[PDB]
Amino acid sequence: HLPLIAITRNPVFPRFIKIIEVKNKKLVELLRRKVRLAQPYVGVFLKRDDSNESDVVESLDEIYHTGTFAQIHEMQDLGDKLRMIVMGHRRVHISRQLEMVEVENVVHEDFQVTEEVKALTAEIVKTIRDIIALNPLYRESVLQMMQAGQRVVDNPIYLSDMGAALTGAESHELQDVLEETNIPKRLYKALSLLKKEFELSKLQQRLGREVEEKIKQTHRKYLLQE
Amino acid sequence: HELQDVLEETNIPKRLYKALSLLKKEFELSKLQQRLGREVEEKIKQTHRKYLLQEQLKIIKKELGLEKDDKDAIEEKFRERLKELVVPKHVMDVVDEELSKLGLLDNHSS
Amino acid sequence: VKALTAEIVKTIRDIIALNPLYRESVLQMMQAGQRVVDNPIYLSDMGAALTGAESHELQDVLEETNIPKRLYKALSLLKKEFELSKLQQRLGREVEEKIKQTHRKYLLQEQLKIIKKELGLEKDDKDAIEEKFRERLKELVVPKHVMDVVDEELSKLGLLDNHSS
Amino acid sequence: HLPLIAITRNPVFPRFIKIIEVKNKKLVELLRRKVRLAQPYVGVFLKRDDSNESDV
Amino acid sequence: HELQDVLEETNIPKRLYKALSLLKKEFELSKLQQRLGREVEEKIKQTHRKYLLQE
Repeated sequence: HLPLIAITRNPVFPRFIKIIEVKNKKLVELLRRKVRLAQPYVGVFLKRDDSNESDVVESLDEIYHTGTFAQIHEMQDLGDKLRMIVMGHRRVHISRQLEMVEVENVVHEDFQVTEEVKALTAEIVKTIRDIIALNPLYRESVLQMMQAGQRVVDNPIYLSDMGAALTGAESHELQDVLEETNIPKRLYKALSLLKKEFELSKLQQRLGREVEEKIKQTHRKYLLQE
Repeated sequence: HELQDVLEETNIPKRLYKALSLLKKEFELSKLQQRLGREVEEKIKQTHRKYLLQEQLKIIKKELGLEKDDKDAIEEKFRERLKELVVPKHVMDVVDEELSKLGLLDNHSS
Repeated sequence: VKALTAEIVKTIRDIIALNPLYRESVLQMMQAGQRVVDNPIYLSDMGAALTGAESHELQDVLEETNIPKRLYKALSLLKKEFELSKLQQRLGREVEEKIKQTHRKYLLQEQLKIIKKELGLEKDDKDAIEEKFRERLKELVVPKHVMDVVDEELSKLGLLDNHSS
Repeated sequence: HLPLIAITRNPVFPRFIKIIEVKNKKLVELLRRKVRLAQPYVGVFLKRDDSNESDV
Repeated sequence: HELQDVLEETNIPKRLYKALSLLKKEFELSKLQQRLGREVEEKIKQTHRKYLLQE
C-alpha cells in the first residue's frame, strides 16, 4: 500500500543494477519513511506511452501493470537528494494496480528436455558477444565471470534479461517482451530486439567505411598529385 | 554424463558408433533450431521496407549536422518577401534555383 | 634530510617523462636505492642541469650556501620548467582537439550529404534535362557537325553535379 | 595418491588443453606443495549428476 | 628480352650472376621510387606540421 513511484524514464531490466533519481522531492518523503523499516524495499513499474509525471501522480492507470519489486541496497546521495538504487528481483504482472493488491503471477513454462533448448542460448551469448564487440556498450568482465562452459547460470531467464539489457530497444518494446507469456516467444522477441539493433548498426558501419574510403580515394590521389 | 557413458564403452567400433549417433542427434537438434530460427527471422523480415526507408529518414533527422537554421530563416524570409509581389517568371525560377544553392552551401563560404 | 631528495628525483623523472630532454640511462646509473650517490651536491647539480632556467637563475642557485635552500631553489626552477611544459602540452591537445572537432563534424556532415545525395538514385534532374534536350533536338534535320558536340556535352552533363555553376 | 580436484563445472576432454580457475583458495596449497615434488602432476576427473561442492 | 638472354647463357654461375644482377637492378629502381615517395611524404609533414605551429 504505497503510491506508485515516478519512474521518469528509468528502465530496470531484471537482474540489472539501476539507479533512479527522480527530481521531485515528494518521493524522498516515501524513501525516508521506509528507513524505519528493518528491511527497506521499493517497487519498480514501467510507464506507458506519452509519459507524464502529472498523470503518474494524479491517476494510477498510466503505469503499466508489470512491476519488478526489489529491495533497496543503500542510499548515497552524493550530489542530489534522491539517489536510490533499484534492482530487478521479483517480476510481477499486477492484476490491477489501481486496487495495492499484488500477486507473483510469474509464468515460466520451460521444456524438461534442456538439450536442444540451449543451442539457441549459445547463439544468444554469441550475439551478445558480437553486439558488445561491434557495438561495445558495457564491460566484458561480467561475461568472463559468468561463462558458458562453466555452467553457473542458475537463472537463464535472468541471464537472457541481463543480455537483453544491452539492447537499445524502446521501453515500450521491453514491455512488449514482458507481455509475451510463452518463454520461446519472449526469447525470440529478445533475439528480434538484438536483430533490430543489428540492422541499424550494420547500416551505420557500411556508411562509415564508405565515407572513409571516399576520403582515402580523395587524399591518396592528392598525395600522388603532390 | 553422456561423455562418461561414451567413455565407458571399451571396444573402438562401439564408442565410434555411439559417438556418431550422438553427433547425429546433436546435429538434428541444432538443425531444427537453426531452421526454426530462420523461420522466426523470416517472420521478423516480414516488416516492410517502408519502415527501413523511414529508418534512414529518421537517421537523417537525428543528426547535428543537418540544414543550417540561419539558412532556413533566410529561406523563409526571402520567400515571404516574394509572397506578395507580382513576381515575373524569370526572377522566380532564378530565385528558386539560387535558394537551392543557398541550401546546399556552407554557412561561411564567400 | 634525505626525504626531499626522493621528491626531487620523482620530479626530475616527471620532468624527463613529460618534457624529455636527455636520456634516462644516467638516471638509472645514479639511482637512489643502490648507494651510488656518494656526492649529493654533485647529483643535485647534475639534476639541476636538465633545467632550462636562465643563467641568472643558475647564479642565484649558486648564491645559496645551505643545502636545503639550494635544493628548494632548484625545486623552484623545476617548477618553472614544469609549468611551461604542462602549459605547452595542454595547449597542444587543445588546439588538436579543436582540429578534430572540426574535421570530425565535417565527417558527420559529409556522411549526412552522401546519404542525402543519392538517397533516391534516379537522376531526377540530370536525366530529365538531357532527355528533354534530346526530344527537343529529335526532330530537327541537324548537322552532324553539331551532333558531335551535343553528345559529348551530354556526357559531360551526365558527369557534372546539378548545382554546379 | 593426490586428493581429487574440485572441477566445479569444468569439463576437461582428453587431449584438449584446458584451464581451471576455482574460486576457492584451498587448492593452491596442494599446487604449491607439488612444485617442490620431483615429478609435478595433477589428476582430472568428471562429476556425476546434480553437482555439489560439499559432496565433492 | 632479359629473360631470353638469361636462357641464352649456358654456364650456371653466369646465369646465377645475371639473376642476382637482375634482382638488384629492379631493387634499385624500386628503392628510388620508394625514397622519392617517403621524401614527398616527409615534405608534406614538414608542411602541415608548420601549419600546426602557425595555428
